[PDB]
Amino acid sequence: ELSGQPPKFGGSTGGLLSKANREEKYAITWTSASEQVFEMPTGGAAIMNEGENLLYLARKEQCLALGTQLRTKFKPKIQDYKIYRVYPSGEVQYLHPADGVFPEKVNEGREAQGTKTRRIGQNPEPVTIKFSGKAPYEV
Amino acid sequence: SHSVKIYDTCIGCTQCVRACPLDVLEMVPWDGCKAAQIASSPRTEDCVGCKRCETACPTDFLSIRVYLGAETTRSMGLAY
Amino acid sequence: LGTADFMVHHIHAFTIHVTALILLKGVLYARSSRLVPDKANLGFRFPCDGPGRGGTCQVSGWDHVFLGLFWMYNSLSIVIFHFSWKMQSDVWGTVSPDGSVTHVTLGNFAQSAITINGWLRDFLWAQAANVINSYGSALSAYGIMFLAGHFVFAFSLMFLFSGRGYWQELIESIVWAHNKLNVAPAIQPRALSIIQGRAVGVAHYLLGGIVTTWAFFLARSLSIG
Amino acid sequence: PYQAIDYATQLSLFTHHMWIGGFLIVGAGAHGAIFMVRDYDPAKNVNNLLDRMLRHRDAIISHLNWVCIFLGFHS
Amino acid sequence: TKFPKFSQDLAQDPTTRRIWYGIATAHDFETHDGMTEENLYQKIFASHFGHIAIIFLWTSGTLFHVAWQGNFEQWIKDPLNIRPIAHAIWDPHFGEGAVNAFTQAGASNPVNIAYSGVYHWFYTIGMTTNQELYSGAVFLLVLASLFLFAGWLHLQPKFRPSLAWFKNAESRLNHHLAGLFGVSSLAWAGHLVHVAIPEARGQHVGWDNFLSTPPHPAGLMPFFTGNWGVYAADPDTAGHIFGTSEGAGTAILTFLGGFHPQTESLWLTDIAHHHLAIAVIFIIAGHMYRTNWGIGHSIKEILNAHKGPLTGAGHTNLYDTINNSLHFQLGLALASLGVITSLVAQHMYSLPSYAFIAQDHTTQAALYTHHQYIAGFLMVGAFAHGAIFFVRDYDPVANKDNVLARMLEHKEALISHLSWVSLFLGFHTLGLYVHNDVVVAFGTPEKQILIEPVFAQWIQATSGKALYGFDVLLSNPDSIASTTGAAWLPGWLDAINSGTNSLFLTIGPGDFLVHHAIALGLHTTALILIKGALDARGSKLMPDKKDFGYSFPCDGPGRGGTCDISAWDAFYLAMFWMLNTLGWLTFYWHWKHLGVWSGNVAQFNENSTYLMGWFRDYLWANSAQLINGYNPYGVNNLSVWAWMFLFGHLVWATGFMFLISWRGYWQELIETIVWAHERTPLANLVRWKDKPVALSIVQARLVGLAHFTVGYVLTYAAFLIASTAGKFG
Amino acid sequence: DDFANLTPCSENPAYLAKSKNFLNTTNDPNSGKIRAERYASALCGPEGYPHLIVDGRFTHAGDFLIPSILFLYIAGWIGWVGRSYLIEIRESKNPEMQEVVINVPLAIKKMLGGFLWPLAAVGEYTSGKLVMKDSEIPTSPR
Ligand code: CLA
Ligand code: CLA
Ligand code: CLA
Ligand code: CLA
Ligand code: CLA
Ligand SMILES: CC1=C(/C=C/C(C)=C/C=C/C(C)=C\C=C\C=C(C)\C=C\C=C(C)\C=C\C2=C[C@H](C)[C@H](O)CC2(C)C)C(C)(C)C[C@@H](O)C1
Ligand SMILES: CC1=C(/C=C/C(C)=C/C=C/C(C)=C/C=C/C=C(C)/C=C/C=C(C)/C=C/C2=C(C)CCCC2(C)C)C(C)(C)CCC1
Ligand SMILES: CC1=C(C/C=C(\C)CCC[C@H](C)CCC[C@H](C)CCCC(C)C)C(=O)c2ccccc2C1=O
Ligand code: SF4
Ligand code: SF4
Repeated sequence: ELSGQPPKFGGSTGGLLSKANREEKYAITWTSASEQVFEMPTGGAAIMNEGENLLYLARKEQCLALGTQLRTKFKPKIQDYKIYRVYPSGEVQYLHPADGVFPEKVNEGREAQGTKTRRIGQNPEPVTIKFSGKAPYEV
Repeated sequence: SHSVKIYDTCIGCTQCVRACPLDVLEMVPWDGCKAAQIASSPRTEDCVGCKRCETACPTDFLSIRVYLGAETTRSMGLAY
Repeated sequence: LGTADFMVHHIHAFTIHVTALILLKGVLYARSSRLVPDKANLGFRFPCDGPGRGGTCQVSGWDHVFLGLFWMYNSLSIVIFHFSWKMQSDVWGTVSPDGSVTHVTLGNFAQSAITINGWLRDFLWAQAANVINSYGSALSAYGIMFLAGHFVFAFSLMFLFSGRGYWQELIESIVWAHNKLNVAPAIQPRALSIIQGRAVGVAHYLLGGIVTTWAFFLARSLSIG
Repeated sequence: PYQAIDYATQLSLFTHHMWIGGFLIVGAGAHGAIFMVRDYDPAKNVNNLLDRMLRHRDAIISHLNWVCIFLGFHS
Repeated sequence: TKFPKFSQDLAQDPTTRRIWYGIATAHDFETHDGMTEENLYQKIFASHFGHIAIIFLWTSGTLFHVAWQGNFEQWIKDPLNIRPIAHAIWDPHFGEGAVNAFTQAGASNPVNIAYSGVYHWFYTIGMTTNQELYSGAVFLLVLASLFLFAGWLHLQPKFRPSLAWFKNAESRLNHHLAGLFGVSSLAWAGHLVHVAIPEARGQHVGWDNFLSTPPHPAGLMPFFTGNWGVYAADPDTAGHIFGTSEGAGTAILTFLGGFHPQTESLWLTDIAHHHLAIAVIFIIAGHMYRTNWGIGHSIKEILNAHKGPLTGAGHTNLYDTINNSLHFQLGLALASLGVITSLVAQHMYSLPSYAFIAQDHTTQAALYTHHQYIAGFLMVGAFAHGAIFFVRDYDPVANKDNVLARMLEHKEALISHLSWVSLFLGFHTLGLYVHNDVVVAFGTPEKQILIEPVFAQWIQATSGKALYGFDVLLSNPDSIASTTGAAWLPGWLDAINSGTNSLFLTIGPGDFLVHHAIALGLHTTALILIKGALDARGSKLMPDKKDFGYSFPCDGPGRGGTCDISAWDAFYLAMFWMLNTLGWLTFYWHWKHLGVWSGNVAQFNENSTYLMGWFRDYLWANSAQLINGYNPYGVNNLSVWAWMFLFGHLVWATGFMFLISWRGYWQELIETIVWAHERTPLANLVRWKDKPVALSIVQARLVGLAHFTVGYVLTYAAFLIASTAGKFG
Repeated sequence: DDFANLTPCSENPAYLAKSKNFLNTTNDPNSGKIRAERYASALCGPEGYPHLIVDGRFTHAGDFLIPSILFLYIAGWIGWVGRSYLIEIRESKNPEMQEVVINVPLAIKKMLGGFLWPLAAVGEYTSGKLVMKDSEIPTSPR
């Protein structure tokens, strides 16, 4: 399961809401080499524990913003952070990184998705597919 | 959710992937450009439609487009 | 001070608290927010974050300042209007040798300033006679300026109500026109940026409104003895 | 001397300096946000007054919004 | 969630936006889930039935309320001294002063005063008693019921029309020209001859005795034997008194021309011959297109035959384009209807048809303003739905090289030259106005640039006006055109030369300036609409706009920023220019007619050449009574108009909040409010079913434009009605 | 016998009554009198102000024609010198820099040559380099 000590924080009013306990939340875990201070994506600053740190957030964008801050705002670069999605039923779904390799670099084994084999100027006219349930890009 | 489509004018500059804040895009090997890599959108269910990927694309017009469709909680970026 | 003074002072309180709300929200949420968690990385002056998340127009601190300028204008306009009318109605005037005091507007503030129609009729329409009838005299330079104030304000609405895509397309067509005659400029013309469009709109708006009020006040005060 | 007897001078001076003050206050509200975006450093502002500004700001804005709405209505 | 059932994308939205967009896309049958063409056409047919029934119910309600709480029988005894009554007032929120103020027009209770000018219409068409009005209201109720049942019926499976039936242009044109237009006009002429004219000549005729009262002493004999002139002998003399037998003639079809000496309106017999002649012409026109007997033209061959060496393919394949695209037809119909509505206003303020309606100035002004605003709205809608057609139903390959596709070939030239003409008008018109204002303000009003409207005065002379002394065509008695023995000339020349009517009003430099300003406004609004319609397909900034639909927010801040880039946004921008142009038009009309009615044409003539005169002599001057509707000293009958004036001045300003402030600010504020609600005790027991979100960008633009337009219309209507009622009413 | 609704200002009672009180525009005290005598030639309405007629007749050519040629010559001068300067700049390896920092020698040299703009314009139109071909101009997608 998820393991980690929460960072030393005084709390804030910009944290979680009823959505986390009703719909879903997100978690981020990372090993800090040394204790230091980082900016909470919800506002304020928090001291993160040395070793493994675990943090709960409300949106995936907030978790990824925190991950970018960790990767770019500390001289010892934090590269091991993992972002999971936490369901109210207790199931934990691992989100980022998808395969242990950052998406910014090409890794063998990934499958191309959403890729079209034509230029954007070769899309069909709407009048040829009207009264269908599709869109020019979808066909 | 929104639809992110990538066309064959991509040159594997990875700018769209880096500009994505919600980690929707990725890089997959290709053979149509010098970089031998093309962008991919395997996690479009998390996309919000901020168009940063379109803003970062260097090719003429865009090799990547975002069409805003059905709005979900994730797409609308709601924290409540 | 009567009922009207109470109402106007609390109106001032409302306007000031609203302007404070706008500016304080701009300062507090400048770094980030629930909608945008990394706003500070975009900078202080950025137009938007895109149509994602339902639409993220005017989330920067600069846009909060741009919105607070209008509310400051409204609050200060109400303040100066209250001062002018109250001074004319219950303070200024003339003193007869008998000792009686005849005020400029015969003390109509206490009975008219309790309705919006009172402000429209007994203050704006009533006291605008001295500026609209200024033509042919030394005060005509005010009347002209008065109309000038009513113009730029309207002009500003053509920047605040519209967006830059339409103007960019129109500039594309006009560039085609100038290209047909081989007179196209080397410096490619582009429509104003979103931030610049907002700034131009608010600037011309404030200019027009303030010039209108200045001309009205000067033409009124130079004619009440 | 004679400033009160000249109604035009009174009105002009009052309105002019009032507008100047309003513009300056708006500029304060602007450049404060500029500082917050640029020169704010969370490392040196742990659990100080600024941090607790950023940590109960939502209550501030909500209560301020309520008072603004209430004043607007009941005025 | 169930609503909206026609779009599963919206139905799965957790936010309140689903409630908004569901309303917005409700009547857009094309984009509904699982929609076929046949179902689309059948649903449109039923909806059109519904709108027709609604129109009939509205007319019936007008008739019924006028009959019930009006003073129609009292008004006909003195049309020039009694105010018509619209409907009674029942407001528990009223006070004693309002009750005393609104008890007007001789009524015994608070009541309104009608300004739709329907009393004059009912008097002219023949109805004179309350029972007739009641019978008309009941009959219109029955008609609405019949049309509603028809809409239900032609929706059942055994009666749903086929798709081939809908796409039958020739039969529809034949039936709707010979039958809908010609037969209705002929029936109206028969109503005027059989009922309206005898009623106006004193002889009462109704359903009880119209079967035994011949409209003419010689019944059907001269008509069938070719001796038609019998029906034109013995017209109504100049001494005829409307509704009586004093000076009444016996002719039922005349060509008198001009106006009635007493009612200052057109002769009824002239209307009879007019509608009869146009009925004959329409019936002839309705026998043109081939349907089932071999004879008749076919639209496709006519369109494909009119080619040209300069336009390329000419009008080829246009038949399919128009028939297969409902938006093309809607745009054509809207443009035609807007032009016709403008024509109705222009030819109805100057050529009144109803008795004693030219002396009721308030109703004339209201009618002109109303129908002109309707025409402006329709003209905007035509271009909007044409842009929609270009986005959706335009097939480039089918229309290859014809006029439709060739428009997009020189669209840049269109927009360029239209921008040039708009700028050329605006620059040198505002320059002249500002020059006159500055020079007048400097105490030297004699250096004003005053240009005589030479061409318009020449046209007036050619139509017969002899004031300008041009002596051309109908103004020249020696010319052939004035020596043809036309039966209308002696009356028409008498009517136009009189200065007691609006027939070809005298003009001066101010009218020149304001007509050129109106031209500027028309060309600029057309520029916006045309540019949006042509760029809807795509442009340099967005080469693939068609893939993004007709109405989309933007393309993000990238590529330099793309705010207001959709064609919907072009329509949104053009609406403001439409409103401004209508404001200029109506201000000019109202000020000119105020001068005409009061007899003080000199005020307008002197002061309309500089903008300060417009500001002071029209706005400041005529607002004196409006704003005094309710006073610290009392309340008069204009109180409601003052209240609505302020109401419009408020809604107009409220629109600015949506037009200026944009989404992100309100979204963050709503975040804070959501947190506050969720953290408050005794309030967490209640939770929203739909997550509250800020209004979308396009929705915000639409809402701001709606508040803006409502405030604009209400403010101007209140000001116009109050000013005219106080001055003359 | 045209303009029966217009009268010469010389015998217009309103203009004559109001012309003795014309304001002096400049420091010269005779400016009012000069304006009064010069405006007596034109046509006045009942309001006493002069009017202009632009139907095309040469009797009133002073109202619109003479100023029309006067303005058109200057406008053509400005447009031609601007276009020629732009075209010459276009081949200097940095046209934009010379667009913000004006090449004053070349600018004035083109200024002094603009009085022959109609002859230059017709020569350019005949030579075919005044107007570009539609196939050589960028256009937005249809
Ligand atoms: C002592 C006063 C003071 C000082 C020193 C500064 C200093 C600064 N401000 Mg600031 N500001 C002030 C007052 C002040 N401000 C006030 C009162 C306001 C509220 C309106 C602002 C609002 C403000 C914003 C919104 C921004 C700044 C920015 C800046 C920075 C420089 C960029 C800039 O504005 O230059 C460029 C200046 C201009 C382009 C101004 C020229 C155009 C003006 C508006 C025309 C004014 C028209 C005039 C009043 C009437 C003319 C009429 C006409 C017909 C002739 C700099 C740190 C910018 C920043 O972020 O930098 C860090 C920025 O974005 N300021
Ligand atoms: C507190 C303010 C107030 C209120 C509540 C009213 C209320 C009323 N006035 Mg009134 N009035 C007021 C102030 C007020 N007045 C003032 C200050 C003046 C000036 C002195 C007047 C002058 C005045 C006159 C002259 C008349 C009235 C009339 C009326 C009545 C109209 C009946 C009605 O609304 O049904 C009809 C309801 C509507 C038309 C609804 C329109 C508004 C909605 C929002 C539009 C619908 C939008 C949308 C499609 C709704 C969807 C469906 C919905 C169920 C969700 C009503 C009792 C009239 C009357 O008594 O005759 C009946 C009348 O002739 N008033
Ligand atoms: C004689 C046969 C006949 C007649 C009378 C009609 C009549 C009508 N058809 Mg129609 N139709 C016909 C045959 C006929 N059809 C055939 C054969 C077909 C199949 C090919 C169709 C297919 C068809 C379709 C598909 C539709 C219609 C519709 C309509 C209605 C449109 C409303 C309208 O125009 O009235 C109002 C307008 C007028 C009466 C004339 C317009 C006004 C004129 C131009 C100018 C104004 C005159 C005057 C100055 C104004 C009055 C002033 C006064 C108030 C003071 C109308 C009732 C529509 C509908 O749904 O209706 C149910 C529709 O969608 N028709
Ligand atoms: C014959 C008339 C006619 C018809 C049949 C249509 C039909 C259509 N139009 Mg169209 N249109 C028309 C006239 C018409 N239009 C005119 C005159 C204009 C100019 C304003 C437009 C402008 C227009 C635009 C800009 C768009 C359409 C669209 C559409 C399509 C679907 C959306 C829609 O209309 O429903 C939905 C309609 C609404 C939700 C309107 C509700 C707004 C209400 C009526 C405002 C009421 C104000 C308020 C109540 C005032 C209160 C007053 C109180 C305070 C006293 C549909 C095919 C849309 C499209 O492209 O779809 C394909 C679209 O984007 N039309
Ligand atoms: C009074 C307000 C006002 C004014 C003057 C304009 C003026 C203009 N609009 Mg605009 N517009 C307005 C309000 C206004 N708009 C509003 C509220 C809307 C709704 C959003 C629009 C929507 C709109 C659209 C959608 C379009 C326009 C277009 C135009 C141009 C058309 C040319 C024209 O009409 O006259 C000619 C122009 C003028 C007379 C204005 C110039 C006046 C100045 C004073 C000249 C002198 C310059 C001055 C001395 C500079 C001093 C600067 C220094 C002091 C700092 C013009 C620039 C169209 C366009 O671009 O056409 C090419 C166009 O596409 N506007
Ligand atoms: C040459 C030149 C250029 C280019 C110029 C170009 C390309 C011009 C192109 C022009 C075109 C294509 C068309 C022009 C049409 C002109 C028309 C239609 C003129 C109409 C004139 C009328 C209607 C005269 C009207 C009456 C004429 C009469 C004399 C009286 O008054 C009365 C009155 C006003 C009625 C620039 C722009 C590059 C630079 C300029 O400096 C010079
Ligand atoms: C884009 C588009 C569209 C739209 C457009 C529009 C909307 C248009 C409009 C247009 C218009 C709106 C037009 C108008 C026209 C008019 C005219 C053209 C008129 C004419 C007239 C005349 C010619 C007259 C003459 C005369 C006189 C003057 C006097 C004597 C007698 C007579 C009759 C001879 C559509 C949908 C279609 C299609 C698609 C695309
Ligand atoms: C009209 C308009 C434009 C087009 C306007 C442009 C391109 C500005 C053109 C300015 C001209 C070139 C100069 C006028 C202003 C100068 C300051 C004048 C200086 C004068 C002295 C030299 C004497 C936009 O780009 C825009 C963008 C976003 C929202 C609204 C709008 C908008 O409304
Ligand atoms: S930014 Fe554009 S070109 Fe670069 S990798 Fe992404 S899609 Fe390809
Ligand atoms: S409308 Fe303009 S400001 Fe708003 S999201 Fe789109 S590009 Fe950004």
